[PDB]
Amino acid sequence: MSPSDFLDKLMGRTSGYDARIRPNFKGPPVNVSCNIFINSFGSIAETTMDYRVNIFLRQQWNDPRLAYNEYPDDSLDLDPSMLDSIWKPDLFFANEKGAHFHEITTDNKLLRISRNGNVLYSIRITLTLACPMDLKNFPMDVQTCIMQLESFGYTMNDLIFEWQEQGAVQVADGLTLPQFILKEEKDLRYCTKHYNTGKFTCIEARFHLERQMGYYLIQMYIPSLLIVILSWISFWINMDAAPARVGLGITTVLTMTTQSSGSRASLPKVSYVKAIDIWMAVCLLFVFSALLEYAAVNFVSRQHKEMRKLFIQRAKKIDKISRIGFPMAFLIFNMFYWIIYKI
Amino acid sequence: MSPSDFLDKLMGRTSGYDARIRPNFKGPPVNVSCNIFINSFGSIAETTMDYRVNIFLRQQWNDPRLAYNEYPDDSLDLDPSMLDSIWKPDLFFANEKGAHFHEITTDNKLLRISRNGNVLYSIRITLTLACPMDLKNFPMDVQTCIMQLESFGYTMNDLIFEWQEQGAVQVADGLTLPQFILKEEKDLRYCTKHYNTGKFTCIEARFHLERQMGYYLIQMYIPSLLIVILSWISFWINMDAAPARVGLGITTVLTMTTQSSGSRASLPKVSYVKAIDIWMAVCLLFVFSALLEYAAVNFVSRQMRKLFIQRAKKIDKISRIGFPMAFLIFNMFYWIIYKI
Amino acid sequence: SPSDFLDKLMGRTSGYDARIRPNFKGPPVNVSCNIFINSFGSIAETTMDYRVNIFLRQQWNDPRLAYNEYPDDSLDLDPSMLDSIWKPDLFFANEKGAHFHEITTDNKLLRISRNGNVLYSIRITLTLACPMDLKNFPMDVQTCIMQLESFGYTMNDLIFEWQEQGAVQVADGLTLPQFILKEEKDLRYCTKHYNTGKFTCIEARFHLERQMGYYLIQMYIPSLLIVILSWISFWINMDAAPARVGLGITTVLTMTTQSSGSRASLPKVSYVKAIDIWMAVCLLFVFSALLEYAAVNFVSRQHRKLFIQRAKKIDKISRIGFPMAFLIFNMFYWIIYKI
Amino acid sequence: MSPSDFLDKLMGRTSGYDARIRPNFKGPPVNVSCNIFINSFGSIAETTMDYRVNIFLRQQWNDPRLAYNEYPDDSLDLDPSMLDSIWKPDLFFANEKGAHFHEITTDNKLLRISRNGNVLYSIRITLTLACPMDLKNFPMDVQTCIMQLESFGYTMNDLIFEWQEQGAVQVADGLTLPQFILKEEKDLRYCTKHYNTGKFTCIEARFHLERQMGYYLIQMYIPSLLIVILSWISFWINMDAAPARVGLGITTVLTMTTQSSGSRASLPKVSYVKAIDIWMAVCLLFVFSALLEYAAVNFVSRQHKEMRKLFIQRAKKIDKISRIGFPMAFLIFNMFYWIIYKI
Amino acid sequence: STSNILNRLLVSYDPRIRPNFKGIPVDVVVNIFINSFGSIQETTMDYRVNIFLRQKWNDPRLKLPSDFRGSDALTVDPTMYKCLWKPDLFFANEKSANFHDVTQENILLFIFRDGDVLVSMRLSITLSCPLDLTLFPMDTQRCKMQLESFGYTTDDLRFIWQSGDPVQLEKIALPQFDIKKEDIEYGNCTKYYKGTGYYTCVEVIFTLRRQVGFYMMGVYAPTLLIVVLSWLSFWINPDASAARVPLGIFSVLSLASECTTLAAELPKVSYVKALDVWLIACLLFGFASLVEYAVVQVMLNVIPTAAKRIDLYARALFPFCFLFFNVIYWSIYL
Ligand SMILES: *[C@@H]1O[C@H](CO)[C@@H](O)[C@H](O)[C@H]1NC(C)=O
Ligand SMILES: *[C@@H]1O[C@H](CO)[C@@H](O)[C@H](O)[C@H]1NC(C)=O
Ligand SMILES: *[C@@H]1O[C@H](CO)[C@@H](O)[C@H](O)[C@H]1NC(C)=O
Ligand SMILES: CCCCCCCCCCC
Ligand SMILES: CCCCCCCCCCC
Ligand SMILES: CCCCCCCCCCC
Ligand SMILES: CCCCCCCCCCC
Ligand SMILES: CCCCCCCCCCC
Ligand SMILES: CCCCCCCCCCC
Ligand SMILES: CCCCCCCCCCC
Ligand SMILES: CCCCCCCCCCC
Ligand SMILES: CCCCCCCCCCC
Ligand SMILES: CCCCCCCCCCC
Ligand SMILES: CCCCCCCCCC
Ligand SMILES: CCCCCCCCC
Ligand SMILES: CCCCCCCCC
Ligand SMILES: CCCCCCCCC
Ligand SMILES: CCCCCCCCC
Ligand SMILES: CCCCCCCCC
Ligand SMILES: CCCCCCCCC
Ligand SMILES: CCCCCCCCC
Ligand SMILES: CCCCCCCCC
Ligand SMILES: CCCCCCCCC
Ligand SMILES: CCCCCCC
Ligand SMILES: CCCCCCC
Ligand SMILES: CCCCCCC
Ligand SMILES: CCCCCCC
Ligand SMILES: CCCCCC
Ligand SMILES: CCCCCC
Ligand SMILES: CCCCCC
Ligand SMILES: CCCCCC
Ligand SMILES: CCCCCC
Ligand SMILES: CCCCCC
Ligand SMILES: CCCCCC
Ligand SMILES: [Cl-]
Ligand SMILES: [Cl-]
Repeated sequence: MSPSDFLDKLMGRTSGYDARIRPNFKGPPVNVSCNIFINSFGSIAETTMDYRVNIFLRQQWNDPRLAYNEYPDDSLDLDPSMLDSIWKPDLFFANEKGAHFHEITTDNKLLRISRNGNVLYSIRITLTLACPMDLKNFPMDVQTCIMQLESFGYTMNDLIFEWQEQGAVQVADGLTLPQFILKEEKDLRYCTKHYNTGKFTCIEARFHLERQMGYYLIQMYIPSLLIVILSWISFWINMDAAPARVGLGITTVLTMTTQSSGSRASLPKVSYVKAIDIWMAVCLLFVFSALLEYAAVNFVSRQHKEMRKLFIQRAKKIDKISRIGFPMAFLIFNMFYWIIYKI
Repeated sequence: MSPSDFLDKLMGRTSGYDARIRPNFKGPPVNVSCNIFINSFGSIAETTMDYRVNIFLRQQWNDPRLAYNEYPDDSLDLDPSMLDSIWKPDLFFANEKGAHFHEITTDNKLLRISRNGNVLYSIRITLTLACPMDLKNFPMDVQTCIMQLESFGYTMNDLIFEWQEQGAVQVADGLTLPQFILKEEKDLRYCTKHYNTGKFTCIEARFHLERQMGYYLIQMYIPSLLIVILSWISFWINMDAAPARVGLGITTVLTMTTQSSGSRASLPKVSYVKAIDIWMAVCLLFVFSALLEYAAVNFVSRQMRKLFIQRAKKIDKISRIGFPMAFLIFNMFYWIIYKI
Repeated sequence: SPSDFLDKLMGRTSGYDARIRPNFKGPPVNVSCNIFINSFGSIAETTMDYRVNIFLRQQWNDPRLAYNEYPDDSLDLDPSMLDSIWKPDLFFANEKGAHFHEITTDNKLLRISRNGNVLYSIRITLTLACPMDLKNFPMDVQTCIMQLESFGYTMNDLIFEWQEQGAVQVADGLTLPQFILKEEKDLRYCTKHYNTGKFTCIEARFHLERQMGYYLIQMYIPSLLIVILSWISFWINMDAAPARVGLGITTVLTMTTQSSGSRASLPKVSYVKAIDIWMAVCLLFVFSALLEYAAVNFVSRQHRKLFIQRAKKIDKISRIGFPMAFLIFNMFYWIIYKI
Repeated sequence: MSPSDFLDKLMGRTSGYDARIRPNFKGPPVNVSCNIFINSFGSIAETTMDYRVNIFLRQQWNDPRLAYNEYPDDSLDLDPSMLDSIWKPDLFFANEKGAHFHEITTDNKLLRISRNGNVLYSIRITLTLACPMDLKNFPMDVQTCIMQLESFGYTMNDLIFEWQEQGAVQVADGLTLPQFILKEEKDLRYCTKHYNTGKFTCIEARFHLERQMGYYLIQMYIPSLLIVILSWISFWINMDAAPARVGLGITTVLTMTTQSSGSRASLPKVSYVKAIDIWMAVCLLFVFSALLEYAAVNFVSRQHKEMRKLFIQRAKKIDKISRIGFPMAFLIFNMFYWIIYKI
Repeated sequence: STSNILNRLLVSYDPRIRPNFKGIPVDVVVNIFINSFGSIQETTMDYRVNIFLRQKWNDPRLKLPSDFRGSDALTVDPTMYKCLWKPDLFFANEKSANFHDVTQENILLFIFRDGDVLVSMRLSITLSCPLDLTLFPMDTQRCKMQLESFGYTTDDLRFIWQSGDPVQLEKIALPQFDIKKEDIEYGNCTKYYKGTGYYTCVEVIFTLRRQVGFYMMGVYAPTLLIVVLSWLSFWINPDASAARVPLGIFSVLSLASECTTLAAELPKVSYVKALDVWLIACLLFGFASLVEYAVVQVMLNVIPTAAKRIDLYARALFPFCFLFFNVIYWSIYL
């Protein structure tokens, strides 16, 4: 049978087939149903704003010139070396940012021709696609990263890209991700870019990404709450214990600032304010204000001995009002923060 | 007698051999026996979920078209240049994530053909495979990283992969790794992907990895116990040395805070709660509880009415033996739930 | 057929030469080249570089390639035959590394019109380099440029020129960390003068501004709070020696650890930045507060009540002196770096 | 006579020379005398367990088919472009872990053929070789990193590798390394591998490495000693200054803890305990025991009054015995540590 | 017909034969135009650099025939460059390099009537130079760019720098170094390998100095004022133990924390440095202050109470010793 000789007879020098002429030339455009299969979705970074994927991109189209009827076998597998000399859609990724094929022990390409000219073309690609990311609400952000497929030399009247009806974009088994959770739902919006030359076909898929909260929650939020509670505790000690209260306040503020330093060391480097910087700043302001109010109490107390006992009663009243003002104000701030950053 | 010319006569333009048609075409599937030889296992990162290996991948199969009888020698080595013109199985790793060959002073490939058609195809690859990591219990986890060998353009009725009878996956001499120790047992599991286009053959090997409990134990757990015992030391002092008690409590809580902060860089950058974070949070909570207990004692004692002083003494006596017992209960729950 | 029409128009059977510029030994061949920034970012202070993706395209007349027999208005081409046609030798003077894109096809395009005009659009990824001066780090404004220049042609053979309108364009609202790319971007006209003649040059300047919210909060606010805490240490009685010493030394320690933790996030540079001055001055103020407490303690103890009166007067005169000094420093620091 | 034309006549289509067959076929094994010349030894890393070198690998052997006497020139150079037409040994590195050639303005390969048939073949390579490292005694370790040269497809009876008689490995000029010093004497082990298929030739050269105790011995060690001496200073204080003693002890604890925390950034990322972790743990334990003994003496003293001054005398006795007990224990620990990690 | 003349000129030409095969050695003039001086990676001892390499020599076999005139220069394709003979020039100390291909093979070739050939190309070579990190904050580094032949001895190939302008760097703005002029000399630094004869080599030396403003303001001044604060405890009354112990111990803690945090920001090499010596000396001074307070306390605990005399001694002993050490340190390290 010799399919290679049959392939040469069907297309080649003695066939008249041209590798640079699209099927149905000077006529209707040729639709290319392309469906992807994500195999490894990871390496999401904030410094360069990109992510890496592995795709089993397979695309199909009809070629009446390649259609045959004499050969008994329906499918004719074709090697990449001869695949170099067959017409293929000029597909490219609009935000590839860098990509390469895989050629381990064999080229990772597969082309088969059906009886009625249908062609299946599946290849393995690795892409460091780029998606802009916003960190206005860092610990509780929802991120969306997309990939776009477009023609490069064919307008809307020549090449058209359409997703499959069922299972256009699939995912592998229970692959994990650090600092992210890939949403099981991934809508497939349609695309179209109207350039100056004309209309180019384009399709995109959106991968919704959630962010984990346990580690950030514990390590950052909880010690801040404990330090703020200690700063509150600084109110219950006696007024005369000046070294004790000064040490407690200043050590709480040092603990807050070293927690902030550790966070900044372990946080993504971004110049605009995130949602955890607000929390750290507010906790620092709270402990600073507690130390300031202790200083005010001490100054009020000192002038009594240097009026009789009137100033002492005033200092006690300040302590009593503060011991209930601080927790309620902090609770109001916490309620507002969690309402505004969750709802 | 001119082995190159003999091989050209055996297979080539004049012999009619085809490099795109599998042996035993439109017939029984051709078996492949491939045995891996790990040469360098390392570079395990929990950030991108990948690890790098070196492999002496050698795969054998029988090709009747390559059988010869006139040549006297039993074997016949082949240069890679003409190796580029012979049928080879398209064995691709299902999670290769990137790789490349080796071409130092010569292509690192070898192909020899026996008299009966059996051919050995040993090559050198440097894979960086990908394996998901489960870090729920970080310091005491047992990861399982695997590699998969599968065909690409052939189904189960044409190409079937299988390991050797013994010693399919082998390892080199006593190579070492940081933060891991490779298990001497590596089961050779069997896989098969039932795609819509048919059944593609699959073989996989699982490498068991256990994390060492060394540096982590000492310099992440011991200081926490020391700081908690220092907080108990703060417990062991009277209620009138207020500057001393306050300073001891605040300095212990600051020491716990800086101990937690410093280890943040060493630990992997993950966002779900690990076993180590639970321990650090519990130790910080213990220190905070000790300081709060002292605050309550001071409030009551600063609150004849010596019974209040008697009640402060009772609180101190209770907390003398309450915190150690609670810490022991926590330490007996934690290690039992995370190790057994 | 269009496929072999290219061979008929140029090639073995036509006599066209692919190594000779059009209008040979005559007027220079103008090349109207315009770029399209597709992805701007990856700016690093360690290597003084940035990375872009460019849809570089350029037109130039070619009477040799001009045709009139073929009915079709346009005539596309593939890279295989594109490798055998004259193209301008356009290279970036500060590329520092480059590579094409070859995913599923070569990312190149070439079509020829009837009049001879040729379009040539390619997709490139350039890791260009620009020197960035961080003298005023939190309030800097960078200016990074790219230089398109010929290599083997003088200005009598090849001349570049930006498009009359929309020469440099930007994609949708891409976001960078630590930088906001200004919408305005001037297009200067460089020209290098060598001993062998004049080589063509064209440049586009990308003005960059740095956001300062996170820097402002996480560095300036704690330092100001620690200074206020030092003033609180001022606002205490003289006999409270343990409390005052502890407060002063712990404020000093807090400033030191704040600076130490801040040194990791900031770029590693060897000359003084505008934030190092602020941190050093705040630390100096805390040290001066501790020194003032030491002086008042030495004067008060020492020894009639005039010495204790002198210590009280020292506290009275330093209670409001430090706030005025800090306000003056703040006003002279923000004026000199924002105006 | 053009040497290029002479070489084309000697090996070519009309020459009969086969480049795919070893010299002395079905005869004695061919010996290769290869010597390396290290040019840039460095970039040693512990995360990937590898190091990088630049080697002027030159290997000499005899090819009887290259014998010529008509040409009067003693030496006959060969252009690097036509290296495919001459038989070369398939020398490969068993633990290369990756490498590449150099092609700056010309292929960095040389080949000249002597009159009697001797062949010289010098190339420039850049190997990122890999060597396991043991860090049980980190600040005083002695690493042993090696490189292995082996044949790939040829057994022991066909290809034999032997080092040059003198100067087999020659280090370059006074190049330095970070955190290491390369010993000027290196042994030349005669490796060999015995696989099932037969014996494959193998030759290895071992490089002995010595760590420096400099920056380490200063920063990781002297501050800990100073903190311990400060703790003994805390010992030498009156028992009445309870806040002073508590503060001095807890701060020394804080200083040791932050020293241990900060030191980890520079230290290698290793799970098993090193020789410096023991020192840090012992110093922390010493400071903790100091604070514990202070707590004990304070509790004993407070038992008096709170039955005569015998309790005060007992507390004083605890101080007197601790003042001299603990420094001697520290000296004993220091002697044992340095003896066990240096002898 | 500029292709036909060069084709006929290259007919019956052997690329493997150098000009003057049995004659005098060929002379090659080398020019370098540095575009960007890459950042030095002190961890792996290397520095990238992007250069314009221009080498010119003479080839009698490339004499332009009298029938064809063209112009004073002739150009051969940067894809047909392999037809003519090119010198085997490589950088001795380099460890990683590559050409540049942005739109074309950016190699320039000129052939003149008299026979001179001009070759221009782009490179991004990552050279290597051993760096001495002793006296780290105020050191000075020198790095080489040795160009060396690989296959020809001095009897066949020779490299000489262009008399006018060997290197023409214009603007670099290094993040941690600076230079404007470099030693274009040492060009005749010839390396000889025994058993192969003299090998030609041309060497240029770049002198790199490190700016010290950040280290002077970021470490030295804070550490000095911390030492001043450590002294400050001498003037407080001896009875104020609870006020003088915290000052010294927190000064020591601040010094230790600053040293530990500055670690991993300095280059990670294991040997003594000027900054390390300064930090350890300041830590020792704080330690000595605390020990002096301990001596005062033990002396304190009719008794003569000879502790104020110890304080009087210390008040003039500590600043004087620190100033003497500082003078010695600067005089020996600067
Ligand atoms: C799909 O392609 C065919 C030609 O192959 C064309 O006739 C038809 O109009 C196209 N329809 C779509 C879906 O665009
Ligand atoms: C290009 O510009 C030159 C002047 O520099 C002019 O002489 C010429 O006619 C213009 N057109 C072309 C493409 O030659
Ligand atoms: C350089 O030194 C060599 C001798 O080793 C020789 O070429 C000559 O004396 C010197 N000058 C030049 C230009 O080569
Ligand atoms: C949060 C700071 C409070 C400062 C003290 C305010 C006192 C107000 C009442 C004065 C009679
Ligand atoms: C920022 C320090 C504030 C100290 C207290 C000031 C009180 C002023 C009002 C007194 C009646
Ligand atoms: C945001 C912190 C508020 C602390 C309490 C302030 C009380 C001020 C009024 C006292 C009479
Ligand atoms: C911070 C050093 C202080 C030294 C003592 C100064 C004394 C000044 C007053 C003298 C009458
Ligand atoms: C650095 C603060 C200095 C404050 C003034 C001190 C004056 C001391 C002498 C008083 C007679
Ligand atoms: C329009 C720019 C304004 C910059 C800030 C000016 C601040 C002036 C007051 C400083 C105390
Ligand atoms: C903290 C170091 C103590 C050293 C010994 C001091 C002894 C002082 C008394 C001498 C009679
Ligand atoms: C870890 C230090 C132990 C010091 C000795 C304590 C003795 C306690 C019992 C006294 C009767
Ligand atoms: C490489 C020369 C080292 C000389 C000795 C330096 C000693 C520094 C520490 C002094 C206390
Ligand atoms: C305490 C004196 C500090 C300055 C010493 C300067 C020494 C001379 C330096 C010359 C560059
Ligand atoms: C500009 C960011 C606003 C975040 C939500 C509101 C926070 C209120 C804090 C009191
Ligand atoms: C998802 C957050 C879980 C936090 C658990 C804290 C347990 C403390 C003992
Ligand atoms: C103490 C305030 C808690 C607020 C929780 C909000 C949860 C929203 C889903
Ligand atoms: C851990 C804190 C316990 C507080 C108990 C207070 C009892 C008051 C009667
Ligand atoms: C999966 C979460 C387990 C949390 C266990 C907490 C045990 C506390 C003693
Ligand atoms: C009190 C903790 C005991 C932990 C025992 C662990 C045993 C593991 C085999
Ligand atoms: C933050 C401003 C404080 C102003 C204090 C003024 C005191 C005057 C006696
Ligand atoms: C490190 C152990 C403590 C020193 C021994 C003596 C302790 C007092 C009996
Ligand atoms: C460790 C410093 C001791 C200084 C003693 C000075 C004695 C002066 C009489
Ligand atoms: C009374 C003045 C004593 C000064 C001693 C100076 C010692 C310098 C080493
Ligand atoms: C009342 C004294 C004011 C001093 C101001 C100094 C800047
Ligand atoms: C360029 C120098 C600026 C000094 C500012 C001092 C506040
Ligand atoms: C190698 C010599 C070590 C001596 C140690 C003395 C404590
Ligand atoms: C700042 C040093 C002052 C010394 C005073 C000695 C009387
Ligand atoms: C949104 C800005 C908050 C600043 C708090 C100090
Ligand atoms: C008296 C209660 C005041 C609360 C302010 C938030
Ligand atoms: C850790 C010691 C506890 C003692 C209780 C009596
Ligand atoms: C974006 C400006 C933030 C200011 C916070 C004080
Ligand atoms: C804390 C120690 C108590 C010892 C009682 C005998
Ligand atoms: C070079 C600047 C030095 C500044 C010292 C305060
Ligand atoms: C440290 C010196 C002490 C001298 C006692 C007379
Ligand atoms: Cl304190
Ligand atoms: Cl820190």
